[PDB]
Amino acid sequence: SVSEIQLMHNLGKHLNSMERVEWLRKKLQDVHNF
Amino acid sequence: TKEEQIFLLHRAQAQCEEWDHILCVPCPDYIFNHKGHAYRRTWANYSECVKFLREVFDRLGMIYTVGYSVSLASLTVAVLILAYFRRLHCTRNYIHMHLFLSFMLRAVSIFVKDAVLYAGCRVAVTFFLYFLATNYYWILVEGLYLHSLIFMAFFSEKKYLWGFTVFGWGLPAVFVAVWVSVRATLANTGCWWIIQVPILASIVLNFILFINIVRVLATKLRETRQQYRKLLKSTLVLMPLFGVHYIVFMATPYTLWQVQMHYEMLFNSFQGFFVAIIYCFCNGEVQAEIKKSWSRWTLA
Amino acid sequence: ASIAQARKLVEQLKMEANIDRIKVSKAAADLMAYCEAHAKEDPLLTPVPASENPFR
Amino acid sequence: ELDQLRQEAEQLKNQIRDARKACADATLSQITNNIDPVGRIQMRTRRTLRGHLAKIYAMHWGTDSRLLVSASQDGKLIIWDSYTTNKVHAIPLRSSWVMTCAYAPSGNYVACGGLDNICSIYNLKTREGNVRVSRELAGHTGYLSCCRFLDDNQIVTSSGDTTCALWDIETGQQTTTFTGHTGDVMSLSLAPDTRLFVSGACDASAKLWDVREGMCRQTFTGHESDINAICFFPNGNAFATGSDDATCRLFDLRADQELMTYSHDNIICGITSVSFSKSGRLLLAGYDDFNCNVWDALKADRAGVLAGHDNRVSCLGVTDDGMAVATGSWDSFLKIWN
Amino acid sequence: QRNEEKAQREANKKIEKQLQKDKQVYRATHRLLLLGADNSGKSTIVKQMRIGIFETKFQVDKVNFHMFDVGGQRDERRKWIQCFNDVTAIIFVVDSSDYNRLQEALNLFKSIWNNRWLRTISVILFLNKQDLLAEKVLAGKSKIEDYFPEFARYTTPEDATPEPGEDPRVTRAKYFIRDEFLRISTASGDGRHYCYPHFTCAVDTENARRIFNDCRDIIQRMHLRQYELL
Amino acid sequence: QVQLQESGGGLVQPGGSLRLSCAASGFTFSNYKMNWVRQAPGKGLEWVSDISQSGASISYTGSVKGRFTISRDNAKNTLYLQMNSLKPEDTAVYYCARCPAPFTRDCFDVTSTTYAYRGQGTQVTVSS
Repeated sequence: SVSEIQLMHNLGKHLNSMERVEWLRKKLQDVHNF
Repeated sequence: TKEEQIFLLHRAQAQCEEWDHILCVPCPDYIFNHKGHAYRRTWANYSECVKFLREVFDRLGMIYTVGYSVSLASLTVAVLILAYFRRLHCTRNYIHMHLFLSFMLRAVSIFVKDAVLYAGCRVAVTFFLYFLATNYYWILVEGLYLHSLIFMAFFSEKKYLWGFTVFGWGLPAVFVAVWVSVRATLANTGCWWIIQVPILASIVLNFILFINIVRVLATKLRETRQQYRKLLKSTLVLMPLFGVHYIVFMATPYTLWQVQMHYEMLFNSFQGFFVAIIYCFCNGEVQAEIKKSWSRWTLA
Repeated sequence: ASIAQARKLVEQLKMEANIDRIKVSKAAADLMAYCEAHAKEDPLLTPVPASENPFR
Repeated sequence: ELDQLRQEAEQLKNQIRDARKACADATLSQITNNIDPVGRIQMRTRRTLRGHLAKIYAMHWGTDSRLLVSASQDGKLIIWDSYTTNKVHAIPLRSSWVMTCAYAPSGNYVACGGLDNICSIYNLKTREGNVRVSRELAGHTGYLSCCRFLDDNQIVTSSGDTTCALWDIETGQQTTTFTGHTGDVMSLSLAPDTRLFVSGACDASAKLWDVREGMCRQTFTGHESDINAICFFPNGNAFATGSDDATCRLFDLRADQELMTYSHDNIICGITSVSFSKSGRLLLAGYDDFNCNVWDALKADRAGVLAGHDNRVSCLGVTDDGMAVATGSWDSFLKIWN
Repeated sequence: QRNEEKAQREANKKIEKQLQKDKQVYRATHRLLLLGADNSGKSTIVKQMRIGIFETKFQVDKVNFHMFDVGGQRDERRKWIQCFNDVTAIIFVVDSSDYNRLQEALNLFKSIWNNRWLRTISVILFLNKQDLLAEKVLAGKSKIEDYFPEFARYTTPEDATPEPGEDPRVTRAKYFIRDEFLRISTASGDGRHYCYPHFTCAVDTENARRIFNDCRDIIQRMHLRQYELL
Repeated sequence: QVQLQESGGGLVQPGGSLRLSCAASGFTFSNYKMNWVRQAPGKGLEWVSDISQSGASISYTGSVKGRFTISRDNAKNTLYLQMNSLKPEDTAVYYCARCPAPFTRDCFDVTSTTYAYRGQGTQVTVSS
């Protein structure tokens, strides 16, 4: 349950799901339009 | 990457080639909440898939960076003070310098993660994991020293120093090298319990010695009002040393995740800032040493 | 016990009563002579070079 | 009759004290006013010795000015070499407790004692594997505070029974006793000629004893508290005395007066040891305040300060060549200074 | 020649070898100064440890002690007491029954406590001859208020645990004498040294470990005094 | 030369009074702690009272507590004692004593047989 190590691992996992925020917003707007 | 996520949807599109722009139904693995289903302008319900739809990670960056900055600075002007004439006691200064050293390696290895993610990807993370294990054992060793100075029949000091000095460097190195096997087994393209189970064991063992070291002060303060005041002032200066921050969150494997990040990063970072002051700056032992060593140096 | 030592106590004070004393000014001048006699050859009053010194 | 002796004693003392004025026609300060002072002195450590577990109480230089021995309360009597910082012998004792130690001018024998009341003499040049006790000087009722060698055979000892004694090691019996002191005698210094010695006791007074006769030639006094240390001016016509009243006092034997008191208003702790330099200008006195003040013996001004030791400086010594000074202390470190 | 300088360096190896093993035994042993009056019963307690200085050694739970009875010197003890400052703990034995010499014992304890050189060393007090005080109070000829007027209007402290078949009259007296000892111990209050009073008699087949347990407390407390844990 | 020469004291009826003095000379009075010590017929030396350099921590043996009163005048360099009630047990010679060390809070050996810094003593006696 070690805080530093666990947090590092979780950030590693999420690293992908960071820069796609903008793209994500655009796709969400597109789905709303649909 | 965004590029990879687009590629994974494009691969799913080429497989489909009806296509609705996301799927050709369990919420698709190639995107989403994956224990959810999407349901069937043509009507569709993806509410379950979007269950999860981050800012705190960037916010946390400055929280521990400043803390480990002041922590590293404070201990560097604290380890140097232990190199002054005498004040090189077995009891304190031959474990405090080693404890202080284990903060330097762990604190500097924090900044490596921010930089590298210098050394190779696998080595940078392996140095982090090992240097963190020693810091959580050197705090245990500190706890395993005062508790050995008391519950043992006196103590034959320096008969068992080598035994516990290796414990703060050796056993974690023994154990972390087992995780290197996992690194070989693991893909390592993405570059990411065995590492943690010992550390959780270290937290409980150090805490059980903290209730056996303040309980003894209960006996030795009443029998010597001011007694009640004196116990807590004495316990607060022993509060950081035995690493009793860690006991609350050691059980919880959840990562709730907000406070586990906010709380523990604040203290694990600033720990050096309020361990150097209470054991190398504020104490009269070195304050009386520094005031007269200063006069002796300026005497000539 | 008083009479044992008091008889010899007066016999103790006689010896220092019969000592030859001159002006204490001479004693001050006597200590002047000896202090300057070996001052030039005492390596504590003045530093001694490390060539001939045995503690370098 | 007891009152008769007390009254009769007073006029004998009165006429002695009245004569001392006649001698005191001036003070040393006026005659030494003209001379320039020594000024700033910068004594540095050279050769911090190690090896002793408990507090160093006593030490002594040899005649060669090279080997020195010191006793500590752990029960080791180890002889160093100053230049090479090396332990030539480490002599176990029977009594952890030892208040004194002296190195023979020949260097064949070495003295020590404390609570056993025995100035035990040891052979350094034993052919055997280990050194052996030559002869135990038993007979003192009280603790031995200082013993010093006259010759290979004759040794003078002060005990805690207010009595000095000369011993003969071959015979093994006390030849001459020195009775007169009221309080426990703490220290000795032999004269250069080794015909006289002075000895201070816990009565704020020093007594000049004749070695052959065994009677007090002259009684010195004027100290306010228990005297601790005593050393001849190298001439042997004068001596200084450290006491618990935190002053040193120079006394002339010939003049029978107290010329100068070495006191600074700030210092409020007793003097444990005293020694002179070879010139007899730098009176360096060891204090209870964990430092050693180098006094100017002529001008009565602190030329310098030797702030070395952590705990109280117990014993002092100056080399016979007059190169260096050594300072045993309660921190178990003999530091050699120069 | 410089060849001989190597010879002394080889001799130092044997010297250092002996000193380092001698350090091990020195640090292992506990020095204790046994102090007390002529009639205190210093010699009686030395008979209890069946396991002109008189040194005694006793093994308790395989830790070596050395307890120094000094009974050779003169009454003047201002310059030979200085030598016992490195000592672990002064075993100060006192006769409770001798009321006239009890004040003189109290004054001796005050001088030991407030001494510069013995300021750092704790004094394990043995209130000896507790049994002999027991029969003395029943006689009721000698009265403490004659020598100590404050005893008249003194009640027992709450922290009192009398032995079975003890009169309350004697219990107040018993804990008054220790209180008078402990009055001095608190006056300076700098936490540097600590009196450990105990109530003992001749028939007590103990005190081998009572000193062990008290000396254990000072060795534990001296560690904690370093960390600032108190 | 250190010397303590007493004055007053002598014969008086039980319940009387006596102002003892301890004119000290050959040392600075002001820095030393003083004490009173009495020697009863066929008994060891005994402690009477005390003074803590300024008159602050004064104490008594308990047997004489609430009867005698010590003072010192540092200007005149003198020590004082007051007598108000006198019992038969109180007939004894009274030596004025000085503490050995100058700036201390301990006094050793002041009731010793051959203590150096004790006066000649005054025989204070109570009888018909």
